[PDB]
Parts: sequence; C-alpha cells; structure tokens
Amino acid sequence: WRYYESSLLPYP
Amino acid sequence: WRYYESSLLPYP
Amino acid sequence: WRYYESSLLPYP
Amino acid sequence: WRYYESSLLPYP
Amino acid sequence: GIVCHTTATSPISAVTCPPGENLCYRKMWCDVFCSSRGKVVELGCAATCPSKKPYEEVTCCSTDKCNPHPKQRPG
Amino acid sequence: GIVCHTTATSPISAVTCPPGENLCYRKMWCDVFCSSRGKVVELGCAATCPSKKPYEEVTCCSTDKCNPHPKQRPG
Amino acid sequence: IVCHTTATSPISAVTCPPGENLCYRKMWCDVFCSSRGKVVELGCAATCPSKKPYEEVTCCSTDKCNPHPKQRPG
Amino acid sequence: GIVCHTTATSPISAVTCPPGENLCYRKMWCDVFCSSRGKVVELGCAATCPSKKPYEEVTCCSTDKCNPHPKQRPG
Repeated sequence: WRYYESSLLPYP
Repeated sequence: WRYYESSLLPYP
Repeated sequence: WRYYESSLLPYP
Repeated sequence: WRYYESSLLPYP
Repeated sequence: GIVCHTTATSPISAVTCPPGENLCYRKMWCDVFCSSRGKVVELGCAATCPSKKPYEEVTCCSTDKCNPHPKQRPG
Repeated sequence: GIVCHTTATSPISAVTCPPGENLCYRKMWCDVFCSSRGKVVELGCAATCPSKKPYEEVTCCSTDKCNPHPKQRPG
Repeated sequence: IVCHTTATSPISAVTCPPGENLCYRKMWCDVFCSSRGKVVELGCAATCPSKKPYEEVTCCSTDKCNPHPKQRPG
Repeated sequence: GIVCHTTATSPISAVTCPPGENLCYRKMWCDVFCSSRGKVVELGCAATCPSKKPYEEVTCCSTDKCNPHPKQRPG
C-alpha cells in the first residue's frame, strides 16, 4: 500500500 | 503455547 | 549443552 | 585489528 | 552463561542464555481466564530486567533456573 | 527471527518476517504529492539492507518493531 | 510445526516460527564418537540444512518427527 | 541473536553478537595503502546499518557469518 509520512491511512 | 500458574501443561 | 545418541542427558 | 582486502592477516 | 526456564518449549525446559543475557525473568498478568486459571506465565532470558508495567507482575534474578513456573521447584 | 512493521498490510501492522529476512527497513522518497503529503513510506522485512538512491532515505535495524511509520515511535 | 529442540535441557518441543515447516535432525561424530555415538542436534528449519561432509541430516514435516534417537517420534 | 565475523579478533573469527546487535556489517574504504593492499576491511555486529559516506563501502546482512572478509566465502 502507498503510505505517506503525513497520516497512518493509506492512499491508493 | 500459553501457560498459567495453575498447571505446567500448555493450553493453545 | 551437547547431546549424543547414547543418552538423553547433555554434556557440558 | 586493521585489515585489508589483500590478506586475512592484519597489518597494524 | 546463565541457565533459565523458558515457556517457549513444551513441557517447560531450561535453556542456556546467549552472551550478555545474564538474568532470568518471570512475567505474569491476568487474561480472561485469570479467575479460573490464574495469571498467564512467561519465562525466559533477558539482558536488562523487564520494566514493571502497572498491570504486569515481574520477577528478575541472576542465578541459574531461578525463574521456575510457580508449580515447580527452582533450581 | 524478528517482527517488523510492514506497509504491505492495511493498517500498518507488525508481522513476523519470512525465514532468512531478519532485519527491518524503512524507505522514504518524494513523489508528486511530496509537497502536500510528505514522503512515501515503505516498510518491510529484508535479508540485506536495500541499496539507497542518493534521494532515497533508507533505515535498517534489527530489533523488533524498530521500523515504525514516522507517526509512531520504535519499540 | 512443532519440533524437538536440543537447545533446551531436558530436550523439549518448540513451535517453529512462520515459514519454518520442517523438523531436522543433524548428527556427526566428535572425538567421543566411539564411546558416546554421534552428536545430536534437533530443531526447526525452512529449508533442509545442507549436509557437511561428516554430517548426517534428516528433515521431516510432521509434529515431533525428529526425536532424539533414544525416544519415540510423534 | 546472530553470529558474525569481527575484525576485533586476530585472525578474523565469527563471534556471537551482544544483546541488541542482531545484524552484521562489512565496511570498506581506501586508506593511504589502498594502492598496494586494497581497501581497509572492518567487520562486526551492529543494531543499525552504518551510515555510508559516498566513498565508503557498507553492505548489511542478517544471516549467520554473512559478512566475510573479501578473501572468504559467506556461510
């Protein structure tokens, strides 16, 4: 899954 | 395996 | 420890 | 010990 | 090295602890069956004594097989 | 043996690494949304430390749950 | 899989971590082989351990299939 | 837990790593004698992979004896 440093929710 | 003080036998 | 086929008891 | 790629013996 | 009881095996047996791990530990806490079976029991090796959390009960010691299951004789 | 955070799951969780992969790694790099969301975060297990591009950020460690998402502290 | 292990004293059974679905027995002679027999090592493995020239290795995939030679499997 | 080559001993040998250091590293870099002897070689245990400078060589792995001296085979 794509994650980002800004949140624990994945973005795909 | 998981032990309890009541017995030397393991459970799961 | 170290076991051998001759016994179920360990060595060093 | 200081080693080098050329040998397994140290040089220091 | 230190010898310590471990719950990783069945039945409980004693293991030689790796270098630098010179304490045994017992860690006990209630799960759902605490009323009928008592506290869960965990035994093993450690380098540093586990930090006592408010809901856990911990014993740390530095002699061989000093962390027996409550139902057996230490040593 | 070792447990490591992984981004392969949703939500991020701690998983036991397959045999032969006994270190954790975190890898971060900027994509198109880096300005708004920050860097991509990729977490998983590995046998060898991933080779780092000059613009990538790679962390390798060998203690349980040492590779958290930036929004979580190790341990 | 559950497997015998020589890491403990007495020998006990351990549950192997995920991905390690074999038991292994590894035997080889040391200096005392004439009087005590071969060294015995029992444990878990993902791939069957590769046998060194002097070693004997057996791998199996049923619970406690790797007993010490002086005990029953299973 | 992990066994690894260390340049702290003579000759190079495989040692059991202290508690909390569960990965091996090999580090290579040119010193004054790089033309005649090649790169300096340093091997040991570690918790985290050393931060590699552009001219340094660092490779990290987490299986026993995975960090041999260049004149030896892993495993």
